[PDB]
Amino acid sequence: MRIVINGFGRIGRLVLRQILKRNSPIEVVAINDLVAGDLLTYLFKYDSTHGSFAPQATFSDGCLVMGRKVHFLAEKDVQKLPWKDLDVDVVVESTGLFVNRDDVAKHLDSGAKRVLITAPAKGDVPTFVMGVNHQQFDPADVIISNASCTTNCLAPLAKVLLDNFGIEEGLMTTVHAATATQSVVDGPSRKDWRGGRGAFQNIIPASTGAAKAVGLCLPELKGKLTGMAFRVPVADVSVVDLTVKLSSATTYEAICEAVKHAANTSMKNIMYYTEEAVVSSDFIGCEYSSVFDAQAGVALNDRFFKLVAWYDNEIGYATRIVDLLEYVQEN
Amino acid sequence: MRIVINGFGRIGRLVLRQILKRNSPIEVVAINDLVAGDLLTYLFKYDSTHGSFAPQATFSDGCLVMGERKVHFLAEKDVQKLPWKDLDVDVVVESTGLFVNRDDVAKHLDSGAKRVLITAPAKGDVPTFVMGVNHQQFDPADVIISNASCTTNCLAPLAKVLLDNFGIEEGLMTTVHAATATQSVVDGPSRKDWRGGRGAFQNIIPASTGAAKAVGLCLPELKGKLTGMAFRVPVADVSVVDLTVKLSSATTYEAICEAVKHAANTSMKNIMYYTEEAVVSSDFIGCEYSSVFDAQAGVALNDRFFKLVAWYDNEIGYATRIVDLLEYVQENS
Amino acid sequence: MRIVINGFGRIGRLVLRQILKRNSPIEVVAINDLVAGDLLTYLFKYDSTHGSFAPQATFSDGCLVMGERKVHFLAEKDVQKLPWKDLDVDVVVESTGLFNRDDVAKHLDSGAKRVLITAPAKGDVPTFVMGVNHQQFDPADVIISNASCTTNCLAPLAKVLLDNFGIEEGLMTTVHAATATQSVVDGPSRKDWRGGRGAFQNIIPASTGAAKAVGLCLPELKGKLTGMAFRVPVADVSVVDLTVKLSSATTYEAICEAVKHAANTSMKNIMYYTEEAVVSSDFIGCEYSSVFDAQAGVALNDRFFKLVAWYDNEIGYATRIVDLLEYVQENS
Amino acid sequence: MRIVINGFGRIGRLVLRQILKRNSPIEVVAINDLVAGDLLTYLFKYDSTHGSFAPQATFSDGCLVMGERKVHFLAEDVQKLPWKDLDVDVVVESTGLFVNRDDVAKHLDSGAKRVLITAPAKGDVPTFVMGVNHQQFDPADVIISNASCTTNCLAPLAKVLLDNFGIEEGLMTTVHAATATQSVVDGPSRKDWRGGRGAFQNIIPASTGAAKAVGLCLPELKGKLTGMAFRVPVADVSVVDLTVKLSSATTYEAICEAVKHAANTSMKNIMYYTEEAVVSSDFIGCEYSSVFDAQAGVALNDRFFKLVAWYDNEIGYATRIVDLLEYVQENS
Ligand SMILES: NC(=O)c1ccc[n+]([C@@H]2O[C@H](COP(=O)([O-])OP(=O)(O)OC[C@H]3O[C@@H](n4cnc5c(N)ncnc54)[C@H](O)[C@@H]3O)[C@@H](O)[C@H]2O)c1
Ligand SMILES: NC(=O)c1ccc[n+]([C@@H]2O[C@H](COP(=O)([O-])OP(=O)(O)OC[C@H]3O[C@@H](n4cnc5c(N)ncnc54)[C@H](O)[C@@H]3O)[C@@H](O)[C@H]2O)c1
Ligand SMILES: NC(=O)c1ccc[n+]([C@@H]2O[C@H](COP(=O)([O-])OP(=O)(O)OC[C@H]3O[C@@H](n4cnc5c(N)ncnc54)[C@H](O)[C@@H]3O)[C@@H](O)[C@H]2O)c1
Repeated sequence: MRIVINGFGRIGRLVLRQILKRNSPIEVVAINDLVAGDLLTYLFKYDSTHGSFAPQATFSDGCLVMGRKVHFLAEKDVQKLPWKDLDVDVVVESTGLFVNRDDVAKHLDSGAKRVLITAPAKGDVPTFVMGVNHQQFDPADVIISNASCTTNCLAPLAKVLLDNFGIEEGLMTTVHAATATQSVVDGPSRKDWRGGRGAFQNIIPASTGAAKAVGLCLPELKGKLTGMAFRVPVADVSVVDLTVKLSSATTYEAICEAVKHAANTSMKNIMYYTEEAVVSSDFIGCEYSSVFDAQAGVALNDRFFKLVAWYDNEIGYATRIVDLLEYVQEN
Repeated sequence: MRIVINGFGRIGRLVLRQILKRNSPIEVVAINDLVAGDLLTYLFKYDSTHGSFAPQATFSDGCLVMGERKVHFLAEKDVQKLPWKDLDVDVVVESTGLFVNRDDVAKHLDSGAKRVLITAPAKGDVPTFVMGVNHQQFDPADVIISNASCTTNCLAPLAKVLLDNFGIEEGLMTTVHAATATQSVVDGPSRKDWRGGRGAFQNIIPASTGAAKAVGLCLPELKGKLTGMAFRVPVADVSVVDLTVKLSSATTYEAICEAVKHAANTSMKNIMYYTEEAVVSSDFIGCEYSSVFDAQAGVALNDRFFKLVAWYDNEIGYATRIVDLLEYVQENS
Repeated sequence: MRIVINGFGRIGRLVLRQILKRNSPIEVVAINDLVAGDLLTYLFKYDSTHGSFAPQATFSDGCLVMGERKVHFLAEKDVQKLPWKDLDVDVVVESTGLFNRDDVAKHLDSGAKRVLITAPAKGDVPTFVMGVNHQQFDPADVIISNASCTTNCLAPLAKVLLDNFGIEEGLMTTVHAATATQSVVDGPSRKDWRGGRGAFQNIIPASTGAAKAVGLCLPELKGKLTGMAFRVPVADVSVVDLTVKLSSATTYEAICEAVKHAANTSMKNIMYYTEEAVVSSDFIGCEYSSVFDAQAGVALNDRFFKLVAWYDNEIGYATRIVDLLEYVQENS
Repeated sequence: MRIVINGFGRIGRLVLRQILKRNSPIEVVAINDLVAGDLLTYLFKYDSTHGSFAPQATFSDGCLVMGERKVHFLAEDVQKLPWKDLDVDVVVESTGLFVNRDDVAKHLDSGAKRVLITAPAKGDVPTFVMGVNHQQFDPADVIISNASCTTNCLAPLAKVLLDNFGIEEGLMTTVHAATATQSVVDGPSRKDWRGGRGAFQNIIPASTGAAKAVGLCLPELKGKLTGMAFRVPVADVSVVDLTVKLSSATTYEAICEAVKHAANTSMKNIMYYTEEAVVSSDFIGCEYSSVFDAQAGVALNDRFFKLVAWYDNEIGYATRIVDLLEYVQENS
């Protein structure tokens, strides 16, 4: 399977890393970004959050060399990308700028067979969450979205609850790590004023569509969930706090058993169940979409619960991108 | 009224700061801590969070000298050895964080204090008060009282406004809370909450809180109707309450905003504040309100299920409430 | 004096703040930035580091409105379309961090009387530091530089040392607060790879010209100083660590006395002298260029010393910008 | 060799981690600390800085059980520690409380053969730095010190410089990660007022004796070095900034070549040499004592240089403790 990575940021680089951390047919043929390949190679090899990687990797003549040679490109506009000539099966669209189906289809015009957007999409782009609705994928879907890190944490938990107890209504908060859209010192962020305030000085409220996005993958939950976020000063790992009213009376123990059973069966490699006294740093490098924290949750009564689920918003999501690439593509 | 401050920490020092900032008639006779007065004076004058204060203050002859105020320093870890009889102490501000059971705190009364105000939730038959919510329930017979927690002081005024206007069926609260002195700079042991010892500025840290049940203490109509939890995160001050509430009456988000705004203009004056600005935690450093409703941050699922957001400076807002409660006790005992 | 502010970032906003905190005869007539005025007004009023300011300020009628002060917001990217002629602009405060004298002269082409660059300049730009060489300013200098925060901290101390003891050689480190050029998580920084690594996860080495730049305002020190920086996870306040070999034998105590006397006299309101157990947060809002930390320094012998001087790299520098503006207004 | 760990903090736990990581013949027979063993086991298995370790490890019957390793947990006053019953060859003294020789000798009174203090000591305690002077260890040395993290970073660099060029004088700064002596919010620290100010809000000046301890390990350098520290808001990894006046003229490149050569030969596994654009987080888990940062340093002239060397003050130091224990095991 021949892929390119457009946008070599946190997600693009860690997608490459996670590809290298498994046995996979994926062939990464090119990387496109706005800076030179020697700097991109440096950022791939040295990671403040996830530590060093690929010590033998080198840059030479615009190629990332690992044994594997990946072309580096630095071409601002899609019409100029050589996807036909590179025989590209999938573009990993990870710049964070192209979420419109019109902007992203220009990857297909320049010769790519499929595009995977590493973010919520604008418009009705088919959106998949592994372990929740990925079996709805149709080969005719030439532009697809892997949703957000937060939706990938919430949707599996919501599915377990829907399948065992029913959901009447839910309101989610994610206490979320700082991300590249934020600023080191107070600065302007036109489309999110709060998001420009100093990222490590502040708890910063943010809007999020991740809870509503669960209705895209679990149609029964459309209109039944919404939420918000607080951005906080950690560099990685986030947590979903789901306040949910269930459709039937249950106990906290029954919820734990339902989640533990799903993690052992239908949610294997997607959800994990823990009773340990965990904190955010314990999930750095965690590849699960959703880690249910049994000790942290609380029950008000037999229908009203507050549940806690962790996610490495960088590595868990990058791993899911790779899982979706392997699932959708042929050969 | 003659008070002493036992434990000259974040809360003890900022209680003194707020006493001085309103030129209060309270007499701070003595300060007790585990270290000498020169170091304590240094900490009172220089504050990483709230800036320098009282530049003319000096440590002199074992006292803190600030104008006409001269406060004796003590360094006696044992409550049974404190000279409260000899100092004619009306109220001990108990802010060490070590004495939480009512019988531990009563030791101050054995050593000669007339009354104790614990700057924290207490266990046992301790009345717990929140200014603007139930403080007029104070009785001169209450010789040991609690000002609850910072979080309870943020949630209870909001909970009262909702109860009075719409009714509350059930509520589940989270507080995203600043790191505090119970935490550690690097991974270390915390006997009562293992997670709480993990490096404070490396982690989002789940924690238990009793603030939701305590609202049921201040507002008996809400007994059994609220619970919640906390996440400690890497900021040095200011915290936020995230209240997911099912109301008894159908309403709109805008009507909730108007109810809070009206309360902040009337029955909750100086306790709750209402904003529509694009605020972040640092905007509340030095904020003296108990609860600042963040109108733009909240979300509505439907006409009865809402997520409401309220900020609090867990240091300065709470310290200001301590001074408010002290002056109230002074006027009603 | 009629000024405009080009670039409303940390420096631009805090220069406006300091002008207003000292209710100065400088008249601020316009702000140019490529962000809308409602957001810029928000950032001016709410500051994570320095607290809220000007609560009565509003964005209204395309202006920043504060009492009788009304400031036009502009969003003009080409320096020739700037209406400095019609606005009768005496000084452009150039604080974008993007503008090499050839580019900056175009402000005068569009009608401004003089330009003040809030950073080190390349080319034939006079460089001034208040309290060290700001009297070299000549009305014929239509483009001038206020140097860097770090140069404004090091040069006053260096002048006191040169005048009392002489300097043979010095090597400086500044342990510097994070700045807007840095990144929240690992990202690319073309001319400074380390500078793109997560700002609050790392101690980050950086190059600095501040020490060599001290030779501009103190020619006696040309070739005698260099240095480097470590960027660390604080949002503001930085500290100079100067290892210096002096030209005569002295004691640490005598160095403290030279600095204290200068802070009481020729360096008044420029340098400050403390013996308190200070830490960086104690200088948030500090307006001095350089605060000598008497307790922190060490002496190896009678000629070789390590001296420590603090500076609020935001507020101290902004205050020096305002001071230089007022000096330029009184002698122009 | 049978050892116990007194004080199961950052150093104590990571010493145990490094023993297990290299499947070492050292036998850890007991751990003493002031908290229960299930909490200590949790802290050993989950580490915010260095990640999880020993997933199969468990607390059982008052012991830490890891395979065949069964480590007694104690929670005890040095007077009643059961070193006689445990047949203890070495106490790893890692509490940070016992630094003077007579306090530490109470370990020998309670039955231990030898004590290794994981800190600079007070009194006639021989101090060793692996790769610098550890072969001076004598079996008669029943109380020894491994110096500090900082000394283990500075001394190898200083030895390379001394052997190749000579050192006339040096002033060192370490920009140091926050440690367990510091506080989350402003609190009292009797022996260091600045050290109690909020650790992640501040750059915090601190005293250090590491430069003078290098004179202990390299007597040729006694009196020629001193220095200071800044504590800054990172949870691990520190850097030495050494301003040095060498006795012979050289070039920066020749310094780089001398260090690179030492790292390949006499300092193998002690010093590392890099030319990469590194930042502090790149050294989390680094086991070397001193990592020379070739790109970061600067030269004023052919005798006066600023050299930069990194160290994981937790893991590098812990690894050196294990190295010294194995050396003592082979020479006692
Ligand atoms: N970081 C997370 O936790 C996370 C989680 C889930 C989803 N995502 C999504 O992944 C996407 C990328 O996020 P990120 O965290 O990697 O951000 P990032 O800023 O780290 O990465 C973006 C990269 O793309 C490059 N780029 C920008 N414009 C470009 C262009 N025109 N052409 C090519 N390259 C360009 C940037 O220089 C940068 O290297 C976003 O859409 C984000 O919403 C991120
Ligand atoms: N920080 C907040 O946000 C906050 C808010 C509300 C309530 N409180 C509560 O107030 C109390 C104090 O909290 P803090 O944050 O100020 O803690 P702190 O650690 O800052 O202050 C405690 C002080 O007590 C001193 N002390 C300890 N043992 C002592 C003893 N035996 N005798 C005398 N002094 C002693 C310590 O040296 C320290 O100065 C706790 O009960 C805490 O729960 C704190
Ligand atoms: N952290 C570093 O970077 C570093 C580096 C080199 C050397 N050191 C030195 O190593 C020593 C330990 O430092 P640390 O960082 O591990 O500190 P720490 O605080 O993390 O560890 C000390 C441990 O000892 C325990 N303890 C306290 N009093 C005790 C007693 N009387 N009996 C038994 N156990 C007791 C504490 O509960 C704690 O777990 C200190 O001398 C320190 O200077 C630290």
